[PDB]
Amino acid sequence: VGRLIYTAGGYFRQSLSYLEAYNPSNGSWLRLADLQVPRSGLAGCVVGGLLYAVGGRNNSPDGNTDSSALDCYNPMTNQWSPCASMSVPRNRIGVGVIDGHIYAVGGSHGCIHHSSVERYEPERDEWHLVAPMLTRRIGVGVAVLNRLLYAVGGFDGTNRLNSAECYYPERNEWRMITPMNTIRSGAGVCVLHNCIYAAGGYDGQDQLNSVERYDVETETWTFVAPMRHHRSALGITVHQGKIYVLGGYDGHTFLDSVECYDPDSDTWSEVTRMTSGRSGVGVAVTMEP
Ligand SMILES: O=C(COc1ccccc1)NC1CCCCC1
Repeated sequence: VGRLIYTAGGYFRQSLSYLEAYNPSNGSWLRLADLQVPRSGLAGCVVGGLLYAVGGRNNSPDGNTDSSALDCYNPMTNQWSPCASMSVPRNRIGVGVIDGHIYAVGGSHGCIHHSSVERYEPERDEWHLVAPMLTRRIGVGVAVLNRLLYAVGGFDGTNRLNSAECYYPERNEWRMITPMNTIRSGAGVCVLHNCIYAAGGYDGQDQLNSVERYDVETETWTFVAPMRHHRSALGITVHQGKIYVLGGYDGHTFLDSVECYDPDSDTWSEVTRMTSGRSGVGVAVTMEP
């Protein structure tokens, strides 16, 4: 009991500093302490009950600055604290957590498209580079299942990608997995039961409502019910066995829609609206303040 869906940052006209938390048990939203620096294209994650905001870019009136930052929000204090910065700025980053360690994957720095990957140790407040991916990927979706890290889709600067790869920590090695059926960058990628889901994104021509899932045993990708709304640069998380997608861009509107996927019925429903439409958020779940 008591867990909220936290959304940090995002983009609407400029990068945003908002931190807001949704309570699925009562439909309420809380506005919490703003990020110290506005950021879009970031990722969120949780370790030890603390919320982390990783990477991104500050698109502001005065400039566009890619972020190497890691910042930590403690729901007990409603305060953000800086942590050690990454080796490199990473906008349009993907993040996953393995056994209490944060992996920062890919992303962009100016015209540079990273294949590099680094790992944060919260107790030591240190980052260290690990093996790079086999592919340069920005707008990459990342998720962790069974202590293996998956990097899904993205953009290498020339083509959006249907490819995906898996990192095996004990060997510090990446291997390609079966590619998705659809090219996607800026998809929401998460884990639910024994599958990696890729929802939405941009294929180079259109924002997508399709959703497909990779079964890590059978190595297949299967489409599930599509979302009601096409969206790229959406936030995603999982809570109590359901997927939540937040915001994004549909080619017309920065969406405020939050949809929820029930795997038992293979259906999506609209569960709430964010307080304002935005794309490029970071999202994670932890205890309420
Ligand atoms: O939301 C963002 C930044 O975060 C992104 C995250 C993943 C992929 C792409 C971007 N930029 C918006 C600019 C205006 C057009 C819609 C995307």
